[PDB]
Amino acid sequence: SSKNLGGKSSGRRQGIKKMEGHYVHAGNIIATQRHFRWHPGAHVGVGKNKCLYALEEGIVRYTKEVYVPHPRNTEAVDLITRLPKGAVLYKTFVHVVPAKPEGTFKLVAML
Amino acid sequence: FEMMRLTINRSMDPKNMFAIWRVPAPFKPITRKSVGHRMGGGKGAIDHYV
RNA sequence: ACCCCUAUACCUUCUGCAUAAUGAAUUAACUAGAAAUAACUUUGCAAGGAGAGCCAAAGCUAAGACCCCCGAAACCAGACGAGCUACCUAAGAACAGCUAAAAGAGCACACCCGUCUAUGUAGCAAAAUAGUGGGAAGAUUUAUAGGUAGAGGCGACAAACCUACCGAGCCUGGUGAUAGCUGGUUGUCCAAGAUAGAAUCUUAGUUCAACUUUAAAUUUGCCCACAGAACCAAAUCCCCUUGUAAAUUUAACUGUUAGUCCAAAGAGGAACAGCUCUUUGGACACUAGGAAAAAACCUUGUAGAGAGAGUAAAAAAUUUAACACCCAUAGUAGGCCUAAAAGCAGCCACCAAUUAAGAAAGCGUUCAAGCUCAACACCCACUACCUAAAAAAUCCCAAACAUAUA
RNA sequence: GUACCCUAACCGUGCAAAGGUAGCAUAAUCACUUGUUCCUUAAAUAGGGACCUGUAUGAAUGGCUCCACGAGGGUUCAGCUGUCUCUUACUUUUAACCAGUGAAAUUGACCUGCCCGUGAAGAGGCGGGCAUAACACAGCAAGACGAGAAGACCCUAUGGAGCU
RNA sequence: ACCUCGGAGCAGAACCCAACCUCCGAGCAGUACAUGCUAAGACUUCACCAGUCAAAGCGAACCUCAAUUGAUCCAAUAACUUGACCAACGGAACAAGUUACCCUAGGGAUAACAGCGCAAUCCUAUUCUAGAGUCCAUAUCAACAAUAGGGUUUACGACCUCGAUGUUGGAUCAGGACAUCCCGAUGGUGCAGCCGCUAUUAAAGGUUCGUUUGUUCAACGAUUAAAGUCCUACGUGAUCUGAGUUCAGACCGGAGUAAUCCAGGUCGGUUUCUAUCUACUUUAAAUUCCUCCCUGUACGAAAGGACAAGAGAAAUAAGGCCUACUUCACAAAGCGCCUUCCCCCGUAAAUGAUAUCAUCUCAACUUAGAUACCCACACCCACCCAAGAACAGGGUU
Ligand SMILES: C[NH+](C)c1cc(NC(=O)CNC(C)(C)C)c(O)c2c1C[C@H]1C[C@H]3[C@H]([NH+](C)C)C(O)=C(C(N)=O)C(=O)[C@@]3(O)C(O)=C1C2=O
Ligand SMILES: [Mg+2]
Ligand SMILES: [Mg+2]
Ligand SMILES: [Mg+2]
Ligand SMILES: [Mg+2]
Ligand SMILES: [Mg+2]
Ligand SMILES: [Mg+2]
Ligand SMILES: [Mg+2]
Ligand SMILES: [Mg+2]
Ligand SMILES: [Mg+2]
Ligand SMILES: [Mg+2]
Ligand SMILES: [Mg+2]
Ligand SMILES: [Mg+2]
Ligand SMILES: [Mg+2]
Ligand SMILES: [Mg+2]
Ligand SMILES: [Mg+2]
Ligand SMILES: [Mg+2]
Ligand SMILES: [Mg+2]
Ligand SMILES: [Mg+2]
Ligand SMILES: [Mg+2]
Ligand SMILES: [Mg+2]
Ligand SMILES: [Mg+2]
Ligand SMILES: [Mg+2]
Ligand SMILES: [Mg+2]
Ligand SMILES: [Mg+2]
Ligand SMILES: [Mg+2]
Ligand SMILES: [Mg+2]
Ligand SMILES: [Mg+2]
Ligand SMILES: [Mg+2]
Ligand SMILES: [Mg+2]
Ligand SMILES: [Mg+2]
Ligand SMILES: [Mg+2]
Ligand SMILES: [Mg+2]
Ligand SMILES: [Mg+2]
Ligand SMILES: [Mg+2]
Ligand SMILES: [Mg+2]
Ligand SMILES: [Mg+2]
Ligand SMILES: [Mg+2]
Ligand SMILES: [Mg+2]
Ligand SMILES: [Mg+2]
Ligand SMILES: [Mg+2]
Ligand SMILES: [Mg+2]
Ligand SMILES: [Mg+2]
Ligand SMILES: [Mg+2]
Ligand SMILES: [Mg+2]
Ligand SMILES: [Mg+2]
Ligand SMILES: [Mg+2]
Repeated sequence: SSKNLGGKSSGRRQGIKKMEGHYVHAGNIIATQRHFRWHPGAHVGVGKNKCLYALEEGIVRYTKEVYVPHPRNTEAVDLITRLPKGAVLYKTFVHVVPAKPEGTFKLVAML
Repeated sequence: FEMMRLTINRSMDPKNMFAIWRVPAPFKPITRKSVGHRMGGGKGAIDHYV
């Protein structure tokens, strides 16, 4: 018998690739996720498979922030306008605190 | 359940006693395979409820 | 010398063998690791080296050092075989006696065969002997020559027979066929060394990874502080100190990739299995002591000698059931229902006299009648431990012991 | 669907090339099966006779009888007997002893016991107990998972071969 | 039945994680036509292959979805590009059955027999007191359910054995357990007696012959005191048989194009072994039935009808001997004859404390409650024997 078929797919190896305080470079993937568990914050970009990568080079920090969706996101705006008064939604966000300056001014000529 | 129900209903006084269950009805399904069947070949069909 | 104490042959195979798994009577002799690509080490010379060819952004040249043995059923080519046997050809031979005289007739010798039983089973015999049988003038038996041969012959088809193992003869050659399979693999000593997985006509194998080994180069490697890891339990990840000394990379490869128990979280099954499947962690496949013998439980690991010493784990405890005495009239056969249901079939109520008795708690009566309890008195006083089995097959299984100071 | 059960002479419907005919029939016959009835026996899963969509019989895949015949398979009357109740006695061979000659399979080494337990799960060899001077000869077959034949059944092999 | 891909649980919190485990899906669709080019840094289904995200830059503008898929070679094409339910989905360019006529290399890494583990199934005992039993749970039976035990069935596992652990029934010889079929003892009864039912104790002794069937079983005939349940490698094939079952021949029915097959029937079909080692090869107390009398007694309305005590007669078993009979004949045998002896424990009572009654007492206490055989021992060269395989033994006056 055993009419149950399929379900032989392997693990996706998803999750956090860069924890708190880890030095990160530009383009390094911070987290891979099937659903929006961790949200993009400052200097963290999102790729179309909801992946999180570092837009700048620095230190990864995980914070907890209020959640204000885009007024075009219909499902989110419906949830917000169906949320009772006095309640603010919270999500977990990932930031990269940039370590270096953008550049330096230095002497090149004595004209 | 039938043993308890019959014994308590027979032995009680229906004018001065009252009895209630604190245990729900049989809900967990217990499955049994066919007799003489070797090991494997899927999970057996549901036999009763506990 | 034995008697005392200790001691479960070896190899192979396996998760694990004293195993009643394999091999071995014993001795002597014989009998099994062949080599490249690269690397590493040591020389020579050196932007070149080599006795042409070739390689060269330190290389080139030379040397060293690394890759087993036996075994199928098979396939093909060319020979040799019909003195056995299958069938045929040529020319021969044999068949007493009796019935009836005709017969693929009957009884029955010789002769051919082989039904059944017994013996025999390395035998007298690689198919026999004794008895019992079928046929025995025919499609019979038999001597002599000859013929048909293997991708075939021959066959009253049993896939029978073709020189004592014919589903396709035998010999030689290809051939040292091949074997993911079994068996074997020969001096001494030391050291490191235990199993995530993925593919595969693949799960008896192999390749990559993983683990392991060696040689180099370098700097961090394990244990981890706080803070950090999501909405719909034990823990882990990350991680500075700190304690320690390993780790990563480069070069070269083999081998392991057929796994068992225990504790824990689960799944399947019977909340069966010395069952099957994952995960975490031990141990075993390595030593020693203990639990009786003992894989997996406990104690303990780094190696020698000692006729020294302190310790580790380490020896099962339990033995059960006494419960009172004395007393009892009566408003009433309370009412209803019923034939009666009277304290006691079923209903409503549950008052009330004696000092003190339920409009009755069990029995018991068709119903009655009866006898116990609760009640007076009585009196030492309710005395009140609140607990519970047994079986199987050779023969019970150490001997025993309650009392001399941890 | 139709004549109280069974069963349809009968009616309706669909498909096919034709829809199993005569005969036999519980079979040398799938399950039911030891089918039902009679004979045979004291007693019958045997044998013979009968019934029977045989729900898988059946006509040169030859069907059904019949005369002879058969080391074919089954049943049986009577007789016969050690076949047995129930075994005994004797002779020969074998045997045992003496003399001569003189093999083979087998064999890790053995100084080769019993009970219970244990253990790769069935111990002569381990644990606990018991037993125990040494050594031939005859006999037995419970054990040495006894000897023989690298299981004749099962599975595996990217191993074969024969046949269709 | 499944073979590839994805989601959820197992796998609760970084990752990973199996089962012929539990569920749900996928082999597309829709939009766009910059779905253009290029390029830091990363992730990665535990390898590789494959797959995934992406800053900046050039050029423009001002993709949704979960899986939704297929390598190399080769083929088509001028080119860009495009080709498999290669779904056994890391894919061999293209190949089915059958073998009982079979063969080889192995495997107890893997089935059949046996053992072992387990007890679902099977069996037993107890607890509880519904119910049945005129009444009455407990003379007897017994629902729902609970507790414990056994290892006889059918299974399940695959732990020893495939460089062989031979098999079903039957013969022969039996060893053992008691959960007792009979014989012994006792308690209860819905036990008047005879018969019964139920329970305790008892394994010394016994437990038949036939027809059919290969049967174990089962049915039937006739008995008996009874015709027990099991274990022993479903005891026992180096003791036997080979009827059955699973080699090669053949037939019937069916399946298949056929070879051939059927967990269907039928006829036939080789059962080797010289014993090396262990073990063993003479251990005297017997049971049961029937007959008579007791006795037509006890008992009982009658019909029916004992138990003890005692006497006799048998049968079997064990041991032995030939007087006769019989096979036979200096003798061995049975079909003949002779002999055969102790108890057995469940319970029922008396006295009497704990508890000044009572109480059979895990209170002290009282009652029911073996002999036999053998036994000395350098006469031995030799002969004989009722003694014996050899040896040994007895006799030789
Ligand atoms: C013993 N017999 C009944 C027999 C049985 C089987 N099958 C079994 O193993 C069955 N046993 C079970 C019941 C499964 C336990 C058997 O498998 C065999 C045989 C017989 C042999 C005979 C062989 C014979 N040789 C070796 C003595 C012989 O020469 C021939 C011949 N005609 O030439 C054979 O046929 C023979 O080799 C053979 O085939 C036999 C068996 O296969
Ligand atoms: Mg999954
Ligand atoms: Mg997986
Ligand atoms: Mg093994
Ligand atoms: Mg063996
Ligand atoms: Mg051995
Ligand atoms: Mg082997
Ligand atoms: Mg000739
Ligand atoms: Mg003639
Ligand atoms: Mg004749
Ligand atoms: Mg011929
Ligand atoms: Mg033929
Ligand atoms: Mg044939
Ligand atoms: Mg070879
Ligand atoms: Mg070492
Ligand atoms: Mg494969
Ligand atoms: Mg292989
Ligand atoms: Mg296991
Ligand atoms: Mg003839
Ligand atoms: Mg001699
Ligand atoms: Mg051992
Ligand atoms: Mg033993
Ligand atoms: Mg031995
Ligand atoms: Mg002897
Ligand atoms: Mg053997
Ligand atoms: Mg073999
Ligand atoms: Mg293979
Ligand atoms: Mg092949
Ligand atoms: Mg080949
Ligand atoms: Mg990867
Ligand atoms: Mg950009
Ligand atoms: Mg495949
Ligand atoms: Mg594949
Ligand atoms: Mg045949
Ligand atoms: Mg073989
Ligand atoms: Mg078995
Ligand atoms: Mg009643
Ligand atoms: Mg296993
Ligand atoms: Mg075997
Ligand atoms: Mg052997
Ligand atoms: Mg008893
Ligand atoms: Mg047997
Ligand atoms: Mg035997
Ligand atoms: Mg054969
Ligand atoms: Mg014959
Ligand atoms: Mg024999
Ligand atoms: Mg021995």
